[PDB]
Amino acid sequence: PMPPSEFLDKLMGKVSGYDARIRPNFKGPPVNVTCNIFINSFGSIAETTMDYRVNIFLRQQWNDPRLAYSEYPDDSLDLDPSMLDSIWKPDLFFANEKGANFHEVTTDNKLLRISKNGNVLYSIRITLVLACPMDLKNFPMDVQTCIMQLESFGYTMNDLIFEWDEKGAVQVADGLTLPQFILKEEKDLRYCTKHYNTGKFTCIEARFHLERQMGYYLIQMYIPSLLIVILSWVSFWINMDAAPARVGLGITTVLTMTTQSSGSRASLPKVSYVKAIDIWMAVCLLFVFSALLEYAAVNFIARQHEMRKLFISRAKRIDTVSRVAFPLVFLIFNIFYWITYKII
Amino acid sequence: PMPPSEFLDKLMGKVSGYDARIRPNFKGPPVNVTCNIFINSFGSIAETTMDYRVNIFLRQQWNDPRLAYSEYPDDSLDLDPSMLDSIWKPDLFFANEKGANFHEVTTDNKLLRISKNGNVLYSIRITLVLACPMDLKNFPMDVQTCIMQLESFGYTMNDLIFEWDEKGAVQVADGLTLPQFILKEEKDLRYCTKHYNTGKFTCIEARFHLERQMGYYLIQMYIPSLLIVILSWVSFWINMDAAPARVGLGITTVLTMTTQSSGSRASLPKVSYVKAIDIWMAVCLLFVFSALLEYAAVNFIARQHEMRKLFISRAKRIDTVSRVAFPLVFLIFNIFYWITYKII
Amino acid sequence: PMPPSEFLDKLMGKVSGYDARIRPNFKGPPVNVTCNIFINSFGSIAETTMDYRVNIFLRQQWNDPRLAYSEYPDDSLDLDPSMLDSIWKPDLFFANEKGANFHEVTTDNKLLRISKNGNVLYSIRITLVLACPMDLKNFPMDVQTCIMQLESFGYTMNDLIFEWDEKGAVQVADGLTLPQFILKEEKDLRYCTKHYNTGKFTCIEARFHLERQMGYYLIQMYIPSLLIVILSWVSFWINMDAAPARVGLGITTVLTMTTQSSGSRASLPKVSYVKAIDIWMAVCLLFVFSALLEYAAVNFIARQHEMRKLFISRAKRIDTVSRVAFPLVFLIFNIFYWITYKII
Amino acid sequence: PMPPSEFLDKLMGKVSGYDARIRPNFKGPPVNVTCNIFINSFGSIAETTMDYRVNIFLRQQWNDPRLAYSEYPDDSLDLDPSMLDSIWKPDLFFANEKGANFHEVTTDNKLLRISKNGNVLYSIRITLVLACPMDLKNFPMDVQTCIMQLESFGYTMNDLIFEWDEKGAVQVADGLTLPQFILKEEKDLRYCTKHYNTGKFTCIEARFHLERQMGYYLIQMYIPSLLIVILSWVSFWINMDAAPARVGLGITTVLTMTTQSSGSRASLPKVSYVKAIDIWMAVCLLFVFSALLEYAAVNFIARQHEMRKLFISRAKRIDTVSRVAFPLVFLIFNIFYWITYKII
Amino acid sequence: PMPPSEFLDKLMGKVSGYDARIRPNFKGPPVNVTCNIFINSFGSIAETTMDYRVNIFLRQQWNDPRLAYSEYPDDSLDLDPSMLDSIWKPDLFFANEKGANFHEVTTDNKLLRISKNGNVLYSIRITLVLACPMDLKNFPMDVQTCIMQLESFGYTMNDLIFEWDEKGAVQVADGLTLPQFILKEEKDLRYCTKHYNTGKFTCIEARFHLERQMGYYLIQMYIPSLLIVILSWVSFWINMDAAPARVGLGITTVLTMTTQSSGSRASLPKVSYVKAIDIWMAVCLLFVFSALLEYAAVNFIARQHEMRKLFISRAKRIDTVSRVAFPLVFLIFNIFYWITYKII
Ligand SMILES: *[C@@H]1O[C@H](CO)[C@@H](O[C@@H]2O[C@H](CO)[C@@H](O)[C@H](O)[C@H]2NC(C)=O)[C@H](O)[C@H]1NC(C)=O
Ligand SMILES: *[C@@H]1O[C@H](CO)[C@@H](O[C@@H]2O[C@H](CO)[C@@H](O)[C@H](O)[C@H]2NC(C)=O)[C@H](O)[C@H]1NC(C)=O
Ligand SMILES: *[C@@H]1O[C@H](CO)[C@@H](O[C@@H]2O[C@H](CO)[C@@H](O)[C@H](O)[C@H]2NC(C)=O)[C@H](O)[C@H]1NC(C)=O
Ligand SMILES: *[C@@H]1O[C@H](CO)[C@@H](O[C@@H]2O[C@H](CO)[C@@H](O)[C@H](O)[C@H]2NC(C)=O)[C@H](O)[C@H]1NC(C)=O
Ligand SMILES: *[C@@H]1O[C@H](CO)[C@@H](O[C@@H]2O[C@H](CO)[C@@H](O)[C@H](O)[C@H]2NC(C)=O)[C@H](O)[C@H]1NC(C)=O
Repeated sequence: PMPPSEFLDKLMGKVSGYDARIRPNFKGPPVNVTCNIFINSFGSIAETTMDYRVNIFLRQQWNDPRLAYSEYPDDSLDLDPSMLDSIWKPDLFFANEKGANFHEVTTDNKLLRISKNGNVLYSIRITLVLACPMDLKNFPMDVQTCIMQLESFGYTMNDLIFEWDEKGAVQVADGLTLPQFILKEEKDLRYCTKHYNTGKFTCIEARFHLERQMGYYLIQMYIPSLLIVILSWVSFWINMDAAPARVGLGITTVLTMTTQSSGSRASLPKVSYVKAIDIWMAVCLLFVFSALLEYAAVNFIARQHEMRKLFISRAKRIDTVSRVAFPLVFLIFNIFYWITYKII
Repeated sequence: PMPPSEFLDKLMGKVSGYDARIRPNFKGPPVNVTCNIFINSFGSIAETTMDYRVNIFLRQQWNDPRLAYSEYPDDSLDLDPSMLDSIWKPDLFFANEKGANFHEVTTDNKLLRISKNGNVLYSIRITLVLACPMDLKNFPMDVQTCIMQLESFGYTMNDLIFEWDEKGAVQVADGLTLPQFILKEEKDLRYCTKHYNTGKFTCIEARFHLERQMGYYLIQMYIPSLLIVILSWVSFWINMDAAPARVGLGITTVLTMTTQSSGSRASLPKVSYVKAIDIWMAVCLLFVFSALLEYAAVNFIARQHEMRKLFISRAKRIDTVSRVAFPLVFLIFNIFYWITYKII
Repeated sequence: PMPPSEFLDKLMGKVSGYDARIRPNFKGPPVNVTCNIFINSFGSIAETTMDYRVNIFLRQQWNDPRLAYSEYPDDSLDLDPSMLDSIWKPDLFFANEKGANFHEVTTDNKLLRISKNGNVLYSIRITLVLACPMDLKNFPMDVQTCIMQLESFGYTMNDLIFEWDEKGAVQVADGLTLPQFILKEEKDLRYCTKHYNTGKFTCIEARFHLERQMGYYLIQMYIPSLLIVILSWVSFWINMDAAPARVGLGITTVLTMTTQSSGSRASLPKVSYVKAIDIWMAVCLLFVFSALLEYAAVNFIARQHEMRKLFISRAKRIDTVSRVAFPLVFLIFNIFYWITYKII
Repeated sequence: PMPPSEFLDKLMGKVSGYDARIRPNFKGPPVNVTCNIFINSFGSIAETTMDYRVNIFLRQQWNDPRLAYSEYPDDSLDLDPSMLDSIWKPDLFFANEKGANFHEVTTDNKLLRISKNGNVLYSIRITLVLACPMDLKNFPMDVQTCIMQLESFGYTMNDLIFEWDEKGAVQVADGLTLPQFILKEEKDLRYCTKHYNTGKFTCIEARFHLERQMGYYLIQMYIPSLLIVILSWVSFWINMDAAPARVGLGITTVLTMTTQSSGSRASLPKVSYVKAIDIWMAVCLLFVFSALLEYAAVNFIARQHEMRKLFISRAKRIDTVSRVAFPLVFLIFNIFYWITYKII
Repeated sequence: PMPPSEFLDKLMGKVSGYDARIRPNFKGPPVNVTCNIFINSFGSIAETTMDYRVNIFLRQQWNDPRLAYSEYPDDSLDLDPSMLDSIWKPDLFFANEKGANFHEVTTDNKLLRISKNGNVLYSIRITLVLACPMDLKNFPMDVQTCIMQLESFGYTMNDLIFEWDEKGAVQVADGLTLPQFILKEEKDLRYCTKHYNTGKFTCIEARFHLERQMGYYLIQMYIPSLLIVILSWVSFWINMDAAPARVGLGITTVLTMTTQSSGSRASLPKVSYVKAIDIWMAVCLLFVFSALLEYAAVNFIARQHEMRKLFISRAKRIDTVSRVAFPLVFLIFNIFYWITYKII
């Protein structure tokens, strides 16, 4: 028999009246395209830009009854990617593209095969830089949901309908891990049907849940800010007459916490609302700012001028309380802080 | 009947004399193109570069009387995006492009449909990086107006006229929020008709008002600069004989305010005029620079050599005034500062 | 009559012998192309990279006597930008391109029209990233001259000659302002004719003068460096017996000036020669380095061991002179500094 | 005889029935493509992005029995790179591309030659930016394995099989050195055969082992952090009555180690787990944080109020122990640290 | 006579049997291509990336005896750049490309002319980003040699041979200066013939010597590090009883030298070996680290407890020696340092 590249020329030629500009089942029911993706790579989730780069295999399946054959004996005909400009393909796009491209190295990374009953599989490799909004109300303790949605650009709902297939609509590669996040196994698959002044267009989307990793932000921000608070607590065990010792400790710790807070938001969007790392670096700034205000009460009362042995005993009393009080208030703040951002 | 891709070949072929290089109503009245956009994405408003990236759907509508049909029974004919190089389309462009591109993934994201009376809708997806000048005279308290304008490149006013449509000339997507800005709902739609030595060309434009968000700049700059001013005020409650205590406080606060002011303009254009954050960081620098000049008056008068008990009582007098004076002057500055940048 | 797109096919076809590979007036006098540009955008003048991005309209006018018509009644024929590959156009390029591109969004932004006597106007929109050398001998006080030059790549001087037109050879858009510079209205238009081993080629160029803005560099560098010098002057009003007060002031100011000088050259090319901001940050470093060397003369003479009451009166004498001397030397330096970089 | 470009037209023409859309040995055994690469350049191994750029020559060899010739006398026919779109080539791609491109300057950098028995060599130049996961559990002491894998996109295992050749499957250029790494000479060549819902596809891969260089991280991080620990040890040789001397040393060293640790992770991914440089900068932070806690035990016991001469002799005892103890504990930590990250 | 674009069609047509896929002198001696470049721009020499961007005119000359003409009277025929796909051109490429592109603005910047004896000149404009390894053993005092090499991709040595022409093989533009380097006038022109498993291929290369500029690195690094060493020398002129004065000077200078050394390698590759700026910043760190170890010997001996007047006179002796010793050791280090990196 004649080879499949020549048999498939007679199935697309001027004979038999095939036209690549006309959808299947024309002037009839709409075209039911069923889709699933395969995430090869994932990551580079920039939070200033609020986008993320992904690398997928987009598989599409529809039924073209004009491509049904019975003369050729075998069961599938792979169409060459040079000849893909000659059959009908759906005009899928991404409603949050922000730039995308094809992979064309050593061959156009495209694939198409046609069954005997006209079922057409069409798999392509796409790199996307998808946009997603970042809710950062509790920034190291959040679950970021970044989505991707697949619309039709030119065919309306009465012509072309997208669906996810019921057999694994999103697969993920095996060794796909992320440096800052983890990807939860449940993926929300729902509809996102759009309405414009043109018509109404089909849309399907898939949610991805990205829980962060606590372990990085503990090392850089939570633990060193917790040591500077303890570094202000050793002022109370220093003699009151050593005036540049207790002041010189209180000067430096209250201005390194300003440095630790200025570097806390170096790689973030400039959001207006206050986030959970900002309510840590402000309360921890409040303890080291009050550790120098304690000595301003010591140095004012102990300099009052028996009137001498009274106020020195009173300024001794404010130091015996503050050695017990300030680690007790910082301890009950950590109880109210970490429980609040674990219950949420 | 014959399918619409073959009917529309007879409407564009050598028969009937259609030519894609000739405007409609040729040697007659000009072509009235009516336009509206649909902002999908918005943002990445860089202020050093003074540009902003947007992602729109550009819809254009005109009337080509050579495309009026009556034989084919239905009411609209979608032209395939491979065959868009064969009818007349307006040569719209953006007068402040700074780079732009099309979206061509899985299909050229283009759309065209023709009514029975020759009305041609033409919608395309464009990514723009539009230039806009930044007026930063009151930088955290400003309303930035960045525009976009749509000109004709080759047809003059007596051939082609752009208009906004009266039914929603700029729509914005539903969940379109910005991290640093808010987009006001009123959009100024006016004309921008250009005059060159070639001819005069049509132009329409749309203003977008971007009020900022106060909440970010309070956390990073206004509040920590306000604490260092209070950190210089606790010098007055420290004994005068503790010379490295009052000097060592005044040294450090006056040089961290130089650090807080150098980081205040890290992500800005290098504008010449003074802005509202620069008149904050200079007056707040003036208080901490005068808090060390106060002790230079203390340490000079208290070292004069009853002549002993006189000048110590005089140097005590300058400290009792300055504990009341300096928070009173900083309080009446905040009244004159925030009212001035709220009335404007 | 037949429409202009069909009339102009007969003027470019195989009939009448038109050939797009042959210059006008062939085997005769050279082709006189007259040019002018129109600067839409200007800026992003990077000084590390030593380049600047511009966005122009390049208009070219020449006379092709093979395009003279008299049958068609009207006076200009706009050629469609799809058909621009069929007439002769000059091979202009930029001798300092460093990358450039066309604008092709919604139409190739090109324009061509032909008069009855064969005059051909040809306007295109180009984005350029032009290279220019930066003379930075007096860096905030300089006038940077960055040019652009327009050569012929394949035709020599005996075939093709470029000229500027005498009627406004460089226009600038109305609202074109720069954040760091101002553009002077006089533009030097001169010839730049090149000689190679191939032949000699035509060239025209245009100089642009970019005077800077003083106001930015005063706020970030000149004023805060001037306050740290005054911050070292308050050491002389502090008692000599307060040894960590006068030393602790002199330590910190001499090492923040090293920080202010290291940040003074953060966004600059690594030029070898010394510039006017470097001779400011070195003399201002010399005052704060001598303010601690003054106390090293105080603390050595006042510790000599009537021999006691003599050297204390001598160390008092070196402080009464230096309270008058050091602001007097810094005042006469500012006279010699700002006059030198105003006369130049 | 006729020249080889005309002889090879008769071997690819409509005569003899050659078709570039049909694999060799069709309806028979699969195609055995044998491959080897040649690494020209290597490097720019970004660790935040977790990728690396490489520049290779990809050679492929297969046997097409339809290209066997015997009339033409010579032994190889170089096909011109303009005519490479007319014979069958394998659809190899890289499963971890992350962007790639061809080299097309002065000629498409492609090469193909055909032997008399139909052996087809096909060498091309490709630039790849390959993705690889970074295991950073022991960050300056690790061996990073970054791979590259070569799959088939459209042909399954029963049609096309990739193999490495047994004669030097990966060559490396002679002067190919790396700034941060060394490339080990043994390269693991194994199979990576993929299974999808489409079919099963061939895959071969090559592992590259990149041992780092110790010498950079010693200079920037290990040695200066080791000097600040010694800088805290000289507190014990300073008198106890010099209260701003021993405190003022302990303040500054414990907050420069926070600076040295914040800069230790400036160019890294934000991994959660703790790495070997993080357990250095935390133990070295523990010594300088305990060097100030030692004086808090000195300044509390020496201020107790023979009761005077007792506790001063006891506070002398805690200083004689700590001059021997703290360099002894830091010495036995370096034994347990460097042996642990040398045995692994 | 017929015009040259039509005469040259008969010299490339199906008549006369010209074929653009066959080299000149086929089945004969190899093709002797002679080459020379013309450097327009040079620079952006990134040292982290270890590459440099250049902009050249690549001229190639060979002899095609099939292009010899005698009927047409004139002496050169310029081929239009649209018709360059129809004659034979060498497949030159760059063995260290790392990305390159053509210049195609307003015309493809290409040029070809044919003499009567068949000599073909072919000049094109190319932008290259060429890779070169950086030897940084003596980093501010080095001569960097970065090369560029021009190979053949498809023709072996028995088919095509590259040569430099003997008349100025590398010209440089007149005003071509560099911000960080100077380009020496002698350029080493040698052969680089490659051997692969395919065949042996021709190669020619050109070395460029880039001596740096000393003047930048003196201002930022050598001079401010030399002032901090002098800033530690003024400790010896301060009284021994002023304990926070001599310690507080020694604390700050030894930790700003760590800052000056951390910023010394901010824009460098992470090389393992020690370089000449690293042996400066380590010896200068050794002087300021020993200036605080000197007072640790003072404060231990002067606190020993005639036994009182003995050790104070001994601690006075260690200060009289160190005022002479430490500037004498730093002076003889500068003799051994600058002579060593001037003799090399
Ligand atoms: C595409 O999918 C939908 C859902 O299966 C089909 O639409 C329905 O099909 C059934 C039976 O054919 C009808 O009873 C319904 O009236 C149809 N409409 C709705 C809204 O449910 C449709 O037939 C499918 N089209 C093709 C070509 O397969
Ligand atoms: C395009 O729009 C303008 C405005 O509607 C039209 O120009 C005017 O049309 C009316 C009636 O046709 C005339 O009375 C005016 O003299 C026209 N000119 C001006 C300046 O107002 C124009 O007719 C429209 N052209 C088309 C093809 O619709
Ligand atoms: C192009 O411009 C130049 C200058 O106008 C012309 O060259 C001169 O033309 C005049 C009169 O035609 C002659 O007297 C001169 O001898 C010409 N040469 C020089 C060097 O001055 C030239 O004619 C113009 N060519 C065209 C086609 O317009
Ligand atoms: C491609 O490679 C494989 C391995 O050499 C070949 O497959 C085997 O070939 C031998 C002999 O031809 C048979 O005994 C085996 O049954 C084959 N299959 C397996 C799984 O081992 C194959 O013949 C080669 N094909 C070509 C065209 O060379
Ligand atoms: C290309 O260049 C080389 C060197 O000039 C030529 O090769 C030699 O040419 C001379 C005389 O023609 C012979 O004596 C030698 O035997 C040749 N080979 C060698 C290795 O020296 C060659 O002829 C030139 N080819 C062309 C077409 O000009």
